Amino acid sequence: DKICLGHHAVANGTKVNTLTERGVEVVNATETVEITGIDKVCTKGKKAVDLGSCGILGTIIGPPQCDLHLEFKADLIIERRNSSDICYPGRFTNEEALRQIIRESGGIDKESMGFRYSGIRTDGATSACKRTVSSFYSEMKWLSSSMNNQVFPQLNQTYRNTRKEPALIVWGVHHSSSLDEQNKLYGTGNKLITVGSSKYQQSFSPSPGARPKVNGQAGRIDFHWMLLDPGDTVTFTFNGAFIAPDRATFLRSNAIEYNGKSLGIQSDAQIDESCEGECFYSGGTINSPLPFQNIDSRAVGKCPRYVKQSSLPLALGMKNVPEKI
Amino acid sequence: DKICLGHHAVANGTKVNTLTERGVEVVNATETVEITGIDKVCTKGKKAVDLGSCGILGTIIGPPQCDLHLEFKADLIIERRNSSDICYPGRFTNEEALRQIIRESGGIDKESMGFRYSGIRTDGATSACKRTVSSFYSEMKWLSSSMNNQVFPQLNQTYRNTRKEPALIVWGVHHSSSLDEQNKLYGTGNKLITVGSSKYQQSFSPSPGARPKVNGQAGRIDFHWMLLDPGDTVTFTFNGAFIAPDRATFLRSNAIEYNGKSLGIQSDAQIDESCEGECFYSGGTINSPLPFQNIDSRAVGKCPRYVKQSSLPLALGMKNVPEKI
Amino acid sequence: DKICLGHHAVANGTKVNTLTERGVEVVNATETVEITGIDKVCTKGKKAVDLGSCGILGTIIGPPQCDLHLEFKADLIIERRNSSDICYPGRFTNEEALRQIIRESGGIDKESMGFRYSGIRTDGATSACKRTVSSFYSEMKWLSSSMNNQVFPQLNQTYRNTRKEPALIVWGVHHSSSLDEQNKLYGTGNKLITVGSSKYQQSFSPSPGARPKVNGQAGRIDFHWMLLDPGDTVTFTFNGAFIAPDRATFLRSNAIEYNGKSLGIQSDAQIDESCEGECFYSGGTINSPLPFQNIDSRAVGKCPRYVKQSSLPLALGMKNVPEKI
Amino acid sequence: GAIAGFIENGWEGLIDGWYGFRHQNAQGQGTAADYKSTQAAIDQITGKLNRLIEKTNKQFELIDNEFTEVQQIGNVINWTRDSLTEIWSYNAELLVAMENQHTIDLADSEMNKLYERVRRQLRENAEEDGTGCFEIFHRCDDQCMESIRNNTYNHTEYRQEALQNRIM
Amino acid sequence: GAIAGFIENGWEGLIDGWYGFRHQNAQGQGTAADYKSTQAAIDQITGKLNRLIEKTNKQFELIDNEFTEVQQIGNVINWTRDSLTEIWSYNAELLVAMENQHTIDLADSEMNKLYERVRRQLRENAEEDGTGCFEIFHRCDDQCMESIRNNTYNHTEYRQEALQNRIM
Amino acid sequence: GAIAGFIENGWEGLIDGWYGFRHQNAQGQGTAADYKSTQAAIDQITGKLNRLIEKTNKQFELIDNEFTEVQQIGNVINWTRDSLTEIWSYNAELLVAMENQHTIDLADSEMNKLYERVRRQLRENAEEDGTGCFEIFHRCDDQCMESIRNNTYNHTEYRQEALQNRIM
Ligand SMILES: CC(=O)N[C@H]1[C@H]([C@H](O)[C@H](O)CO)O[C@@](O[C@@H]2[C@@H](O)[C@H](O)O[C@H](CO)[C@@H]2O)(C(=O)O)C[C@@H]1O
Ligand SMILES: CC(=O)N[C@H]1[C@H]([C@H](O)[C@H](O)CO)O[C@@](O[C@@H]2[C@@H](O)[C@H](O)O[C@H](CO)[C@@H]2O)(C(=O)O)C[C@@H]1O
Ligand SMILES: CC(=O)N[C@H]1[C@H]([C@H](O)[C@H](O)CO)O[C@@](O[C@@H]2[C@@H](O)[C@H](O)O[C@H](CO)[C@@H]2O)(C(=O)O)C[C@@H]1O
Ligand SMILES: *[C@@H]1O[C@H](CO)[C@@H](O[C@@H]2O[C@H](CO)[C@@H](O)[C@H](O)[C@H]2NC(C)=O)[C@H](O)[C@H]1NC(C)=O
Ligand SMILES: *[C@@H]1O[C@H](CO)[C@@H](O[C@@H]2O[C@H](CO)[C@@H](O)[C@H](O)[C@H]2NC(C)=O)[C@H](O)[C@H]1NC(C)=O
Ligand SMILES: *[C@@H]1O[C@H](CO)[C@@H](O[C@@H]2O[C@H](CO)[C@@H](O)[C@H](O)[C@H]2NC(C)=O)[C@H](O)[C@H]1NC(C)=O
Ligand SMILES: *[C@@H]1O[C@H](CO)[C@@H](O)[C@H](O)[C@H]1NC(C)=O
Ligand SMILES: *[C@@H]1O[C@H](CO)[C@@H](O)[C@H](O)[C@H]1NC(C)=O
Ligand SMILES: *[C@@H]1O[C@H](CO)[C@@H](O)[C@H](O)[C@H]1NC(C)=O
Repeated sequence: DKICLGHHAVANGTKVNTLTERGVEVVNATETVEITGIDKVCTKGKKAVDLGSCGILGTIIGPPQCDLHLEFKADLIIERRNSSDICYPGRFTNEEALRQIIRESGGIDKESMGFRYSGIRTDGATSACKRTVSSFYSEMKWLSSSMNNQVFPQLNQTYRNTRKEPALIVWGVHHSSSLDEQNKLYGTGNKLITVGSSKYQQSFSPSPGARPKVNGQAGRIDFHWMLLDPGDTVTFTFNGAFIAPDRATFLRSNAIEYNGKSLGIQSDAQIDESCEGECFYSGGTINSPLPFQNIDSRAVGKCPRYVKQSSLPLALGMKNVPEKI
Repeated sequence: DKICLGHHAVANGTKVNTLTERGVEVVNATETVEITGIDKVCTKGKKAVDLGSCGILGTIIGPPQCDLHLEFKADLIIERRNSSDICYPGRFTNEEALRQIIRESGGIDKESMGFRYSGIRTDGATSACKRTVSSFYSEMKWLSSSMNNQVFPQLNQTYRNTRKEPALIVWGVHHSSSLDEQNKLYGTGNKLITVGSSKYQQSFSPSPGARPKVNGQAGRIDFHWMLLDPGDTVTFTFNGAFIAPDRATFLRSNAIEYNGKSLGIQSDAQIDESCEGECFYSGGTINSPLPFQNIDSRAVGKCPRYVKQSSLPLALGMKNVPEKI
Repeated sequence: DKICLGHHAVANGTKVNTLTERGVEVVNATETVEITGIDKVCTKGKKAVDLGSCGILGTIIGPPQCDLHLEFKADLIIERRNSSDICYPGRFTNEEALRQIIRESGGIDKESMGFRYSGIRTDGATSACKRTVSSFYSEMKWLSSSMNNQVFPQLNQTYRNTRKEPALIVWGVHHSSSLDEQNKLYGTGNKLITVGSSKYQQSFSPSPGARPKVNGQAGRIDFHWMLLDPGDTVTFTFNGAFIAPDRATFLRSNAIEYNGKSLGIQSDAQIDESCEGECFYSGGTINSPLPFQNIDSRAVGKCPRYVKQSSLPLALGMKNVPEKI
Repeated sequence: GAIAGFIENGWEGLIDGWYGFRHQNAQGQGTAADYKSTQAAIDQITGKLNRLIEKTNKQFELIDNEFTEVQQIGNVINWTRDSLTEIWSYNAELLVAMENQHTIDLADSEMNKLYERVRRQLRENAEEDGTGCFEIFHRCDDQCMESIRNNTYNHTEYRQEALQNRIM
Repeated sequence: GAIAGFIENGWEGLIDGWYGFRHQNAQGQGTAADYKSTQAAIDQITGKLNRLIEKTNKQFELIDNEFTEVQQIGNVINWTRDSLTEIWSYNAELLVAMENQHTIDLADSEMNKLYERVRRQLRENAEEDGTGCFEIFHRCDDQCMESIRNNTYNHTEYRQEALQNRIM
Repeated sequence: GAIAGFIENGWEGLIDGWYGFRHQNAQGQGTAADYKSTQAAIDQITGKLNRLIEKTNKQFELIDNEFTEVQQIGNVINWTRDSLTEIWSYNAELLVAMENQHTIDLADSEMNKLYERVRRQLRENAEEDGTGCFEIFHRCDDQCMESIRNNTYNHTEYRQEALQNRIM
């Protein structure tokens, strides 16, 4: 007698949207926008370093809080909020661009720049860099007269980049608390530092004066840097106010000292080495099957696309047509 | 005998475009791109202020032309072209970012910062700020020696933000016409202003000298500002060249002194309180049913999307197939 | 007995992609992404100038290497890599914005600014600008005392833009190698240059000192410019260190001295006047039928859209269904 | 004097409906709009325009200034604003073309829906003439046409008559 | 007690297939899923979601800073990031709507594919009833139904019987 | 030795047309391209490629420099240019996929258009065989085939012969 053709249905289906229409009911659907993150940085199978209190620029010059990261090796570099790049007050020139460099280095290697000295005080210290006792940047030397109010010598230092990787070279300029204090440490006269590369040439004079007291000190130390091509010499020339480099920084993704290319994330979250993750934000990790996320615009790494919507339901079966009596 | 099925047609229809083809004729169509604006700012049901000649930064310091807007309350703030933020020549530091603040405040409230003085001239005036007679910024005090060539005292002023909203605090630095004129007004010596917050600390010295004559004056006054968190003190310290604040500015969208969040538009058009509008540009208002506009890229508010095309015809009925003989 | 309907097929067809599916085999297809460029700048039917060694800013002031381009007329302007805008070491203020101007001028016209002099040396030269003998910028005059260590006069120069097109006016400030050498050339005293327009007013003082030796010279010359509206006067006032303009530059797309609007490209490639092209990059020319290119993100002119993909195959015939036994 | 359906022709004289029937029998000719299938087309097309707004409207403020310009930063803002404009112009144009293809196709679908409805309603009592029309092989008066139109035609009532007219 | 196909109704009781046959003959009623045409629908829909990732996923790094902000440059970065977000939000939403239209339409197509298959298989031995069903004009037992289902029905075996039931 | 239409198969031997007829009668076999419905497919596909240019081509100039770089501003220009590239790459790829779906579908439509044309032309003189072919129930010589091909077949001439072959 008779044969019918047909398709399945269910009692309640889920509403999706099409180009034409809104709220079409289908048999099956799945979400496409991830709203839920993993509140941990997931480092499983990655080499990670939590810098904790150590600001990342600190791993180059070496304040007390960065003592465990002077040479470090990492695929994933985690910066924290309360972190500080310095002890003795002052800041880096063109900092934000030096960070982005260290963040994607894979870690930094350190080597001694060879400098020796004569008839100078090179062991200058500060209650601002305290270890067991007043100390100073582990990778820098503070250079003073060796006798108070003695005038400081005119000196030249050269260092030549031997390695096939470009070198990070940092130096500082000390800004005394007043014109009196500069005289005490470097003597009277005109103070001039000049730094010369084959691409770089700048000169610096201290600007002494009463600044607000930070970390107990009214003086400042300002750091500057340059990238030194292989086979190139940097020339240091100075008669005072000079914070000199004792080691040069070499990136590890330029070399078994090698460790290719890192991602630097900024996060407030505990590390978890048990979960796997490729995309990170300040709350932790996004690890989802879904193509989009609503969690954070500023996620970094291998990430779902950020979208304003918290839901975009995708159909996985046909339009649901309920059965009739 | 016979039955036909069919659809309507019209004699001439309008051409639209599809993905596949260009110039398909349909029965009915509508434009989607708005090309015609309303040459008025439409403020119906909104609280608007036309600042006219008053530049918006002027509502903080208070030149003669801003006298009616020192405290004002607005959802919609209209800036004009010929407007000026000052009378006595000079400019604001980081101005463009102070404007965007006042533009979205909902209006500003003013309160007295409490400062009193001793053995100073505080009533300094200028032919540049004329009211009935030579005058000065209604919210500022010009501080001079009280006797010509007398040296100006070293003074400290503190003000503490009491309110739960952050405070706008403005101050100025006077730059005399020559080194002679500075001596007349503040006396000889080194002139230094220092301003101290818990997040802010800057210091300013006058730079005296012969500038071009603007508004009849070769001197300058430069204004600076900061935002003061609740329960924080600003510290004023100075021995001359100081234009002091007499009132602090508080935003109204941070408080019935309250008036949430404003839109600041720049427009050449008369106000009309009879039409309604949400999107504005320099020629007036865009109020359209249409999803796109071709009028101005730089429209602000709740706006149709700007597009390069002046026409994108949408079909509202079927492909038009003319009847055959 | 029987009739069938059918469509063609071929033995092997090419795989394309649809929205739904990947690798659908069709009968015919064409590439849409251009991967192959023309390694020449194709100027057929265009007026082109290869500046070669002449940096484009040099066509205004006129070092030896720009001698053939002081007045030039071009639809297409080609800059080269090793090019230099100057001979005597120093740089332009706000350079990148002066380049973009000359690049789209259609060429520059030159006219004498009328200046004459009295009791000065105006024929200053330099081993840095060598022609037959030590020379100087062809469009500038170096102004010195006329007797060593004589103090230099206080002088005023006015030039009024007569033409209906805005004028390019360049001037320089000489920075002597030391305070001694400034004294030799301009005499002792305070050195001040002031430049005054109706929109522009700036002043410049030399900053003398030992800089590194470039092109054999430790001094510097720094050039500055302004755009002068028709009927406006520039006012030069100076008592030394002044590199003065001898000719003003007028753009040709503002005028048969006329030549509308140019495109400035930067390219490493030989010129070929036999091929036609509208889109250029550093490797030459893109001239393709295709709507997209994978060659270079930074192409300029009338260009295919750059895309990351090296292939997006377009179908030009139907889905290929091979015949069955 | 002859009548043809949609397969060749649109009807300039159908002025109170989008879709409709035209017939022929002893009584003479007639045309009638169809309300249900006209309204279903209209329903899918009203709400366009509003949907173009939902999808493409936004809220923003000033980032550059017209009465006092902010030049290095401003030359990139101008360039980025212009770039975003080209993207949104491509998008709007694509959206309208897409919406237009959908209107034209949905209208074709309601015409075919309705013809397929009538075809399966006449069963074996009628034959397709190729022009969007059915030749009916029984005698079909004005109150039988309405029967076909309002979907209450009982094809059995007329089957044997139709088959003696169809076969012989 | 009566049975109807897809043209009106979906079947809440078809629980081991997407598409299927329901029948009626002397033996009684029956329902059977269809594996091939169910699997072909499932195949086109698995691999969605993965295709949304291919098309919209990316690799990037930090350009602004959260623990120490970089303000003139940062007010434009915020504005450009927000602008790109609106573009990608419009795109994602459009992509899902497009994918959803394609799922719904492809499912309709496998149902019509299958009905057209059976229609052309029964030839002249059956007639469409309008609800997605064929009235069969010969005696069709359970092992003849399976014949229609597994695509081995020989319409010739039953043709003369059908035509004496159809015409008279 | 047997012939089948499009429902299973494409024809590797149809080399002067996109669409076509293949036949069978006492005279023997034959194949003929169809000009009108081939050209209509070709017309909709030429003009692609040009339409991809209209929709996606532009005019721009230099904003950064290669021979002397402009770094804070340049690190954002690089980032914004890269971001716009991803948008345009998503767009181009989507546009080609869309165009490709439309080519494949329009070709299917001209094949179905043409089969539906022939079906409604043969009326009751022929029956669908399921493979894209019609079994014709009268004697149909080479000059009658051309009649069906050039759309001048008068189904009435052959109706009674067909019906005595169809029913008995
Ligand atoms: C190398 C050296 O002399 N280091 C000093 C250091 C410097 O003298 C000074 O910071 C230059 O800015 O100052 C140290 O602290 C001292 C304080 O204890 C003191 O009470 O004030 C001093 C100046 O008046 C000086 O600040 C320091 O850094 O802690 C002592 C250190 O030996
Ligand atoms: C507070 C005070 O002394 N105000 C003066 C003001 C200042 O002396 C001066 O602007 C500092 O820049 O100058 C006033 O105008 C004067 C002119 O009338 C005059 O012809 O030149 C004076 C200096 O030589 C001074 O500019 C003014 O602002 O109008 C007078 C005012 O009392
Ligand atoms: C106008 C003039 O005097 N030009 C000098 C020029 C300037 O004196 C100097 O460059 C200012 O920066 O210098 C010229 O070269 C000289 C060298 O030959 C010399 O060995 O050192 C001089 C200063 O000690 C001076 O540099 C030059 O530009 O070549 C000579 C020229 O006449
Ligand atoms: C119906 O859709 C659901 C998705 O909502 C599919 O189920 C997922 O199936 C995979 C493995 O098949 C599991 O990893 C997921 O966890 C399931 N998702 C959830 C949240 O349950 C299911 O396969 C689909 N089935 C049909 C027949 O459509
Ligand atoms: C045909 O299209 C027009 C739009 O061009 C529709 O008319 C608009 O109708 C609304 C109210 O229905 C009015 O507010 C508008 O002003 C009309 N537009 C204009 C400019 O006239 C009309 O509804 C459509 N009718 C049909 C049957 O398609
Ligand atoms: C098949 O597609 C090809 C494109 O691959 C078409 O051939 C191009 O044809 C134009 C002129 O017709 C020539 O300028 C091109 O050089 C050809 N392209 C190449 C690379 O060969 C051809 O027209 C299409 N033919 C059919 C019937 O589809
Ligand atoms: C169709 O017509 C026949 C004539 O007997 C009748 O019995 C039947 O109820 C009618 N209605 C339907 C829907 O079959
Ligand atoms: C159909 O049935 C007839 C009955 O004779 C038979 O000869 C034939 O082989 C069957 N199969 C096909 C596919 O025709
Ligand atoms: C069809 O054939 C019949 C045979 O009499 C004829 O009268 C008629 O004119 C033919 N043409 C058409 C289009 O009906």
